[PDB]
Amino acid sequence: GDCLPHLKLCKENKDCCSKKCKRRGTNIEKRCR
Repeated sequence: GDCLPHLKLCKENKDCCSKKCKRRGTNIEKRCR
């Protein structure tokens, strides 16, 4: 029950209801899509 708004930084996909968070950056900071 994590239906976050903006593509916030995460570690695992589960982080968001949309469970589509990606880290196509340097840091693990995965954004929430």
